[PDB]
Amino acid sequence: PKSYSPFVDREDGYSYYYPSDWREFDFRAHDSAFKDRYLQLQNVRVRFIPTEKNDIHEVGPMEEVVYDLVKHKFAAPNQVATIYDMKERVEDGKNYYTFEYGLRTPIYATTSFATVAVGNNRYYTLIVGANERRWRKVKKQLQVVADSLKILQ
Amino acid sequence: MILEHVLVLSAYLFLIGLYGLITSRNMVRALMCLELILNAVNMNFVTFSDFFDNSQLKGEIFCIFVIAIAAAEAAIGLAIVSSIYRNRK
Amino acid sequence: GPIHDFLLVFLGSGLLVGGLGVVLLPNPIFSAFSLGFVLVCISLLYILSNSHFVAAAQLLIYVGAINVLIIFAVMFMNDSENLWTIGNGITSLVCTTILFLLMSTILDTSWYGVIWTTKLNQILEQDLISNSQQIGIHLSTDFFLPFELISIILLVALIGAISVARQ
Amino acid sequence: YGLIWIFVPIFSLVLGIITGVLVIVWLEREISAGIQQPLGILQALADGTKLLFKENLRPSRGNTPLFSIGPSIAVISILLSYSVIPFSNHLVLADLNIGIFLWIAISSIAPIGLLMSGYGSNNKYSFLGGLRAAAQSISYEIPLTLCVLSISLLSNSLSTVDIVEAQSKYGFWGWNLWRQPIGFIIFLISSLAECERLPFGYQTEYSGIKFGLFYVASYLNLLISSLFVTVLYLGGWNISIQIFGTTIGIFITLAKTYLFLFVSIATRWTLPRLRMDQLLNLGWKFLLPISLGNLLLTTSFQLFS
Amino acid sequence: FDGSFIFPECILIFGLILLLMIDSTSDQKDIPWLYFISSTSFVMSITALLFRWREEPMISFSGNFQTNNFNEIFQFLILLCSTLCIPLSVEYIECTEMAITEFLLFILTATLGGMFLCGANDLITIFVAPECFSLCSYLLSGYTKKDIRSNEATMKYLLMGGASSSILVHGFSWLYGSSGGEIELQEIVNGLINTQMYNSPGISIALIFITVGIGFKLSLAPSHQWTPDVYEDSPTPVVAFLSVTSKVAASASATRIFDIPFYFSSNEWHLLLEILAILSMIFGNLIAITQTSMKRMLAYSSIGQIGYVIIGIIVGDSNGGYASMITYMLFYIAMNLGTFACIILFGLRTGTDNIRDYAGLYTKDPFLALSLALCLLSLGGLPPLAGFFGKLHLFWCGWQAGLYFLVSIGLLTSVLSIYYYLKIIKLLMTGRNQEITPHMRNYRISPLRSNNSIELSMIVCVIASTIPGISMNPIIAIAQDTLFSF
Amino acid sequence: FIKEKYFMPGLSPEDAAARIKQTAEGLRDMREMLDHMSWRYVIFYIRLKQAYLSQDLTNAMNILPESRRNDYVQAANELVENMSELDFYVRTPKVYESYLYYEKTLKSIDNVVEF
Amino acid sequence: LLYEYDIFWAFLLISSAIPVLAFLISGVLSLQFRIRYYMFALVFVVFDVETVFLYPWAMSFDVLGVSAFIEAFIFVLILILGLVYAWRKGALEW
Amino acid sequence: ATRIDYYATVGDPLCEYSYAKSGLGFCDLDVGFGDEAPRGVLVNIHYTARFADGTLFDSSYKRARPLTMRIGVGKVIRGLDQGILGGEGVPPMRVGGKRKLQIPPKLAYGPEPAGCFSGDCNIPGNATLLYDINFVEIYPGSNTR
Repeated sequence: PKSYSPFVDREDGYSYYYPSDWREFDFRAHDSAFKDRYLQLQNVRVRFIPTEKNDIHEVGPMEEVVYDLVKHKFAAPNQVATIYDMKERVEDGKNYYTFEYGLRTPIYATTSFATVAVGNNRYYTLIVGANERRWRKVKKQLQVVADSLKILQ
Repeated sequence: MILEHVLVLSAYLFLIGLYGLITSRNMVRALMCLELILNAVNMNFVTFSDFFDNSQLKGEIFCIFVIAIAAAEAAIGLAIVSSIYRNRK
Repeated sequence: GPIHDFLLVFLGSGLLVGGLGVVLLPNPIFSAFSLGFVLVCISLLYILSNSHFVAAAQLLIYVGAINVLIIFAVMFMNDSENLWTIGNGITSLVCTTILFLLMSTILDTSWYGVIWTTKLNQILEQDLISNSQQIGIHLSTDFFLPFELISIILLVALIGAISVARQ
Repeated sequence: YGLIWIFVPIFSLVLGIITGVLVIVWLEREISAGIQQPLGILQALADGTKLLFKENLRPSRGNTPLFSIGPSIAVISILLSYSVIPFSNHLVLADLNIGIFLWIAISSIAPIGLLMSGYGSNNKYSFLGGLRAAAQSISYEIPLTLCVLSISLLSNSLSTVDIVEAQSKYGFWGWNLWRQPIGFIIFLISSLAECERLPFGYQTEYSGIKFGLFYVASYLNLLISSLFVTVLYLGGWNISIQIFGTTIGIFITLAKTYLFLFVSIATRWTLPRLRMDQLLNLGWKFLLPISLGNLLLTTSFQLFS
Repeated sequence: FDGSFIFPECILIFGLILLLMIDSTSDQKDIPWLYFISSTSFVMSITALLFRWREEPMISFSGNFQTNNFNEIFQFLILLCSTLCIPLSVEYIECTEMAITEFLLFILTATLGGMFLCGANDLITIFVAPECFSLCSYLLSGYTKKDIRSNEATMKYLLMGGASSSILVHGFSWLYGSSGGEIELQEIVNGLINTQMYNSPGISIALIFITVGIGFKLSLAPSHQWTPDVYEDSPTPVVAFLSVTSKVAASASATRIFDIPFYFSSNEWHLLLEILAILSMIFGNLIAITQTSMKRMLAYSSIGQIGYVIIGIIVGDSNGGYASMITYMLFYIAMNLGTFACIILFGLRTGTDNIRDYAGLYTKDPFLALSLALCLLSLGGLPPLAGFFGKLHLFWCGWQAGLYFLVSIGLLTSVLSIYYYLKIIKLLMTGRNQEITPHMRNYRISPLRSNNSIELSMIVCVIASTIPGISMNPIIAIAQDTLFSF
Repeated sequence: FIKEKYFMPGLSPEDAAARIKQTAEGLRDMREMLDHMSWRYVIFYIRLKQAYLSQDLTNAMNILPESRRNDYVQAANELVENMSELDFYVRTPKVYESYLYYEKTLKSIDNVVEF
Repeated sequence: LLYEYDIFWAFLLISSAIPVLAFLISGVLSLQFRIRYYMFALVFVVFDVETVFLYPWAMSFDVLGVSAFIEAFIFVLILILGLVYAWRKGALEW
Repeated sequence: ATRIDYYATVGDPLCEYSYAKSGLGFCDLDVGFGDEAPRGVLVNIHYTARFADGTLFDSSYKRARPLTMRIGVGKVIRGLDQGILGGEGVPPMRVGGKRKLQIPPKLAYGPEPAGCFSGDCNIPGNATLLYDINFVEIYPGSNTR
C-alpha cells in the first residue's frame, strides 16, 4: 500500500484500499463506494447479501458462479457482458474469487474488475469499475485494489 | 398506491385547457392553455417513464425535448403577440 | 408512504383548481399566475415521479422563462379574437365524450399489470445510478438526431421571433 | 422519532442562515461605518421588529392573492436553494444528485416573484421598477448558468459536494480560481448584478412585513450567491495549501464567505450604478460571449482528461 | 457512429451555416447569391439523395432514422417541392420589401424538418421534425407583417397547430405507455404484445388521438378549419410551400406511424381514415364551389386531393401498393405548384387574389391563362393530364383492393371539382370589357425585371402536369420499388 | 387498476385466500430485482402488495376457526411489521437490510397461506 | 423511491407554511408601451433552452469521448451564430 | 385467463422438449439456413403462442404480418430471448427457421396476470406458455443498438 489507505469496517467485516486520494460518497445502496472526483465510473464499491453460508466454494464453482453473477445479477440485458479471466486465491482459510468483465452497451463503454466473497452471514461483492476508453492505463491499479479485499473475525 | 392518478390528472389538464384553448378570446390565453396541453402530454410521458422505463429514461428525454419545443412555441407566439401589440393602435 | 399518495392527491387538487383558474378567470394575469402555480405543481409531481433533472428543467425553462414572457404578454394586453373555435354546444360535447373515453380507459386499465411486465428493460444497469448522467448519455448519443435538431429549431425560432417582434 | 432527526437539520440550517443574514446586515453596517466614519448586534433585529410591528397600508385594489404571495415566492425562490451547500464532508441538507441545477431553477423562478410583487403593488413606479428588476434578473442569468455549466463540466458532476471535493485534487491550486478565472469573473459580476447590488426600489406600497420579506430575501440572495462563490471557486472546506472536521470546515467556508462579502460591499461602495444601459450592454453583448468563450475553453481542455 | 445515410439532409444544415455567414459579414450586399447558394444547396441534397438511392434501408442512428426507399422517395418529393417553389418567392419578397435573408432560412429548415419527418422512426423525431416543420410554418405564414388580418390568422394557425401536435403526441404518449416503455415504431408493436396491451382501450385511444392529429396535419375535412383562415392571410408562395410540403410530409408520416406500429388494429384504423377520406373528398370538393377567394378554394381543392390520397394510404403494400399514392403526390406537387405559380403571377402584376379579377386574362396574357387553365384541368383531370392519370391509378388500386365506396365517392367529387375548376376557366377565357375589373384592365406584363425564373418553374410545372400523365410508366416503375415500407 | 379497486366493492374471503397466495408467489420472484437493485419497481410492488395485504388479511380471517385466528393474526402482524420495515429500508435503500427484511417477509408469507 | 427528497418535501412544507404563519401573526398583531425588455426575455427563453440542453451533456461528458465534444461544439456553434445574429440585428439594443 | 381472441389456426408439428438449464422447455423443429440470430437487432418472426392446455391467445398470422422484435436487449420476454438466441449454450435460430418453445412462468410473465384491461386478463398467473416460433428473416436494415 504505497499511496493507499486500509479502510476498515469493523462493524461489517470488509477492508480494502483506494488508489490515490479517492473521495467518499454515498451510492444508492452500497456502503462506501469511494469515487475519484474527476472520472465518473472510476469507483470502488462493495455491499452485502445476508446469506446463510460461510464458504464460496460450496455455493458453486468459480467458473459457474461468475457466469450467473455477471450475466444474470450484474449485467442488464441492454448490455453485453464480455467476461474476462477469473482467478482464485486463499487468504487465511477462505477462498477468494476475483474476476473481470466488460459491460458494453451500444454506448457507455465500461468495464469492472469486481471480486466476490462471503462470511459472517454476508456475501461481499466488492466491485471496482472504470471506462473502457481509458482502462488499459488504469488496469493494474484497480487490479491490486480489487485483490486487496480482506475478511476478518 | 394511487400513483396512477396523475395520468387521470393529465387528462384534466389535457381537456380543460383545450376548452380554454378553443374558448379563447385573447391569444396569450390560448397560448397559456397550449402550454397546459403540453404539460398534460409531458406529465403523461414522465409518469410512463417512471412506470415502465427507468433504465432508459425515454419519456424523460421526451420531456426535455418537448419542453424545448414548448419554449420555441411560446417564444414565437409571444413574438407574434408583441408584434401585434406594436401594430395595433 | 401515505405521504406519497396524499401529497399526490393534494397536488392534483391544487393543480386542477389552478388549471381551472387558467381557463375560467376574467383577469388573465391571475390566469397567468394560476398557470405558474400549476407548473410548480407539475415540477413537484415530477419530483414525486423520481425524475429530478426533468423537474428542475421544467422549473427552470417553463416558469423561469415561459411564464415570464407570458406575464409580459398579458400585462401588455393584446385583444380578444369538427374541432374549431366554437363553444357552448360543441366543445363541451366533445370535451365530455373524450373525458369519459379517457376515464373508461385509464381507470379501467391495470397499469400495474403492465409494470409487472416490461421489467427486463428497466432493471437499472448497475454501473451508473445518477439520474442526470442517465439523461445525458441518452440525450446525447442515443437520441442524437433530435438533440441535433432542437438546436436548429431554436435557432430558427430565435431568428423568427426577431423577424416578427421588430415590426 | 421518524421526523425529528430529519427536521433538526432543516431547523438548524434555517437558524444558521438567520444568524447569517443578521451577520450580513451587521457586516454591512460595519463596513459603512468604517468607510464613512454591543448595540449594533441588536440594531438589525430591532430593524426587523420595526418592520414587523407596523401598519399594513393596503389600498383598495383587490389583487390580494398576488399582493400576499409575491414577496412570498420571492422568499421561496431564494430560501429553497439552501438545500445544496456542502459546508463540509457532512451536515449538508441533501445529497441532491442534481446539486446546482436546483439552484439554477430556483433562482430562475425569482422573476415570477418579482413580477407578481410589481403587479400586487398597484403603482406605476413599482410596475416599471419590477419590469427593470425582471430584466436584470433575466439578463444576467444566462452567463451565470453558463459559468455554472463550465464548472460542472470541469467537475463532471452537478452535485455540489462532488465539485467541492473535485476542487481539492491538485491542492489549493486545484481551486477553480486557477482553472476558470474568466468564469470566476463571470460569477462575481453575475452575483453582484443579478442581485441588484452593484447596479440598482419599486417598494412604494409594500410596507410592513412585506418590506421585511423583500429585505431578507435580497440579503439571503447575497448570502446564497456568496456561499456558491465559496463552494464553486474558493473551495468549501479544502485548505491543503472525526466530528471536528465538520466544525473547522464550516468555519473555513464562513471565512471564505466573509472574504467575499467584504469584497462585495467594497465593490459596491467603490463603483456607482451602470445606468441600466451599460447594464444590459454588459450582461448580454459583453458577458454572454465571454462566458461562452470560457465554456469552449474548458470544453476543449477537458478533451484531454 | 458514421451516419452517412443522412448526408442529403446534413448538406442542408451545412448550407444553412453558409446562409448565416452571408447574414454575418456584409448584412445587406447579397440579394441574388444568397438565393443562389440556397438553390444549389437544394440541388446538392437532391443529387446526394439520388447518389444514395441504391443503398439498403439501413437505420443509421441509434434507433432514430430509417432511410428507406419509401422515405427516400418522400424526401425527394419534399426537396422537389422546395426546389420548384424556391423561384416562386424571389419576387414576392422584393414586392413586400421583406428580408430574403431568414426567409431562405425558414424555407430551408422547413424542408429539413420534412426531410427528417419522412425518415423519422422515433416517436421523438415524429414529434421534433413535424415541429421543426410547424414552427417554420408559423414563421413563414406570419412574414409579410403589413396588416393585422394575417397576424391573427397566423396566430390562430400557431394555436391550432400546437393543439394538433399536442393531440398527436398525447397519442404517442399512450403508445409509449401502453407499449411498456417502448418507442421506435418497429419495436412499438412488439411492446404492445410483450405487455399484452394490443387489445386494450389505451392503444385504441392512442390510435384515435394520433389519427386526429394527423388529420389536423393533413387538413382532412373534420380537422380542416385552419387552412381556409390561414391560407388567405399568409402570402401565396409560402401558402404553396407549406400546403404541398406539409401534406406530403404528413402523408409520409401517415404511412409510417400507421403501417409499421398500428397494423394489428388495421381494421379499425382503416375505418377512421376511410371516414375522413370520404369527408375530405366530399366537403372540400363541395366547399370550393361556393368560394369567391382563390387561395381559399385552392386550399379546399387541396383537401379534396389529399382525400384522394388517403385511398392509396388505406390500401396496403400488396393489393396495390403505395406507388399510386407516391405518383399522385408527385403529380400533386407538379400540378399545384404550377397553379400557385400562376396565382402568384396574378398578384405580382394585378395585386389581388379575388377570383372575379381573373376574368379577362385570356386577352392580356394568353400564355399565363393557358398555363393556369392547363394546370386546373390537370387538377380536375378531364383529358390525359397528370392529375387524371394519378386519380386513375388511385382508383385502380382502390377497386383492386376492394374499396368501392372510396372510389365511387372520389369519382363523384372529381366531377364536383371539375365544376369549380371550369368555373375558374370560365373567367380567364371570357371577357366583355366590363366583367373584367380595374385590377385586370391594368395588367402590365412588360413593366418587369426580366423574363423571371418564376415563369421557368411555372412552365416546368405545366409540363410536369401535362406529360407525366402520358409519361407515367417510368414514374410507376420507380414508385413500385418501394415495397420495404412494411 | 387500484383507482377503481377503491370504487369496486371488496373481495370475497375465498378471493382473498386466492390473492394472498398470488401475493406470496409474487413476493417470491422479486429476488430477480432485489439483487439487481431496481428499487423503484421493488417499492412499487411492495406498496401495492401492502395495500393488498391490508384489505386482504382482515377479510380472509373470516374463513378460519378461532383456534387458528390467534397464531394467524400473530404471524400476520409480524409479516406486516416486517413489510413496513422493508418498505422503510427500500424507500431508504440499503441492500443488506432490504434483503434481510425481504427474507423475513418471505419466511413469514410462507406460513400465512397455511392459515 | 423517496429518499433523496424526503427531507426536501418537509423543507418545502415548512417554507410554504411559514409565510402563512407570518401573515397570521401579523393579522393578529398590528400605461407604458416599452417593448425592448420583451425582446430581451425573448432571446433569453431560447438561450435558456440551450443551457438546459447543455447541462446533462456536461454532467455526462466524461463517459463519452470526442463524440460528445463535437456534439456540444456543434451546439455552441449554433448558439454563438444566433448570438452574432442578435448582435448584428436590433435585438439587444440598450 | 379468458379473452383468447379466438383465431382458429391449424396447429404445428409436435415434438419433445429438450429442456434447458434455465427451465426453458426448448424444442427445435426446422433448423434455419443463413445467418445466426444477432443479439440486438430487429428480427422479423412469426409465431403462434398457446397456453398450457393448448388454447391459442396470440399469433402473428392473426394480424398477417411478421412480428419485429429487438432480441437480446430485453424488449421481449426472457423466454423468447433465451429460446431465440440461447443463453446457456442453447443453439440460436437462423433465418427461415422454426422452433417450438414451452416458456415456463419463471421466464414467462411470472405469477402476475400480464395484461388486465377490464376485469379479466390476457394472461393468467403461472401460464407456462407454449410458443411456436417461425423465424422468417432479419429486418433488412437493422442496428445492434
